Amino acid sequence: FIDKVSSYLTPDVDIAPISQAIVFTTTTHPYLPRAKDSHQKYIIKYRPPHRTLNESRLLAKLYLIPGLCVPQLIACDPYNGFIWLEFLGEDLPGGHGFSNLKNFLWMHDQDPYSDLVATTLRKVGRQIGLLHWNDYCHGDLTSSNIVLVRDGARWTPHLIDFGLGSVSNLVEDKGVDLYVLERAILSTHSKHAEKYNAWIMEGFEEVYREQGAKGAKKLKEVTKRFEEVRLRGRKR
Amino acid sequence: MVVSIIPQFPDIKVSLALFEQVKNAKEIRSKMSELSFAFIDPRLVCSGEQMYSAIYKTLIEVKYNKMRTRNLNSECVLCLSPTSNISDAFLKFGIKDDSSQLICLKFHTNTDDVDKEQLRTIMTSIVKGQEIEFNDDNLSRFYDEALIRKIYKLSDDFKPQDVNGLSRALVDAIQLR
Repeated sequence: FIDKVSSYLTPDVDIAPISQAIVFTTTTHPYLPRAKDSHQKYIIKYRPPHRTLNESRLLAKLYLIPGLCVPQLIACDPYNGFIWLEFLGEDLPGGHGFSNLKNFLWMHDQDPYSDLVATTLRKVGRQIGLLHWNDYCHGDLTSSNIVLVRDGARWTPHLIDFGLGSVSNLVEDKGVDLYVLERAILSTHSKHAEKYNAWIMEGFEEVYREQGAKGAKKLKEVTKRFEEVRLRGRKR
Repeated sequence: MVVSIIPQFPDIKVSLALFEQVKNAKEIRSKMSELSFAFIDPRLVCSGEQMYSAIYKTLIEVKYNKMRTRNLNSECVLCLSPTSNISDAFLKFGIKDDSSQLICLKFHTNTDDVDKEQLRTIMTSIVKGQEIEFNDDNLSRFYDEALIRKIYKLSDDFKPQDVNGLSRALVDAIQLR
């Protein structure tokens, strides 16, 4: 396991497991000469051999879409099930943990009514809106799969983990994505969970409303389906 | 000139050199049978990241899938391209009769050190031109974004602010072979 990976990579590549398929970090770039790269670390995702192929293809497609923030696809070995990705995020100060949306929300949960929090969550909604506007679905849109990248005093939301992603123009899939995130945010039982989701939805809507009349109609469709999904999501 | 290794393939060295004011591209092409190097058109290469990503794909392909071409040198020209068609890769990514710059690439599979002095002598015996450092500063002089967009089929909506942005899209195409 760790054996097969280390043998495949050889002792020249340092690895540290972070999640277990299995995810590692490494400080070694898979092909640029040492010291000719420009990032402290990278991600390696190993899946014994079609999520590997699926995630690689989608990361590449999404990068080309203006405004969409996803990790760089650095290297792909589809024969052995390895992909190397840009490492996004960092450790929040005060030991609040890795800067995914979940930990960020928890960190600010006692005092969330700030420009930072609302603005950041609207940016989260904008990423999802761009995704859906362009007819893509994430497939596992939890608060753990949204990673905040520091930009001075601001945060730049990125989407990660597209193993279950897909191309889809179906409002049903768009509604389910939104519902999955809505429920993940609510599951913390925070008093402010509803507000958080409302800020996210504001950014989502702004994306569609920037698209004139066609965007407004597409928005109504998605928001209608999304309300239906909420209804069908609870016991009746 | 630079000699490099891919981490997971410590025993395979690759030499890369860049030439400008090249005068005998037509001659090089006509003798490309007689000579082993790959002679690559720098108009399609915007960065080291791009080139090394193709070298990585080449080694992965040969080791774990299938080699399509004669040797590693030609396989890398194929892997630079977004296409499966070998002839089209050789044509688009190989030097042209009118090339005034070129990248000279060579895989060295033997253990034992690359004889750099001998390599530089061989290359200058082949290429009538002026070697400059293989680095991103020099590669940024000679790539043709318009041609790259056409060859890698990039949409006009894709508007990278810098070479890093463009390079990222090309590495994607390369890795998704």
